[PDB]
Amino acid sequence: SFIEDLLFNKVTLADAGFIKQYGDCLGDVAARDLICAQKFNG
Repeated sequence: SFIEDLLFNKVTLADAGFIKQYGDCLGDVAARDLICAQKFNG
């Protein structure tokens, strides 16, 4: 899908497997809410 690349380009040096634990999905850090906005790409 289109969205998968934009997701990758955010976590490029931050890593999505770290963000899964370190982002509780408050949504103040709107940038890092991409694991819950696109529901972890699935």
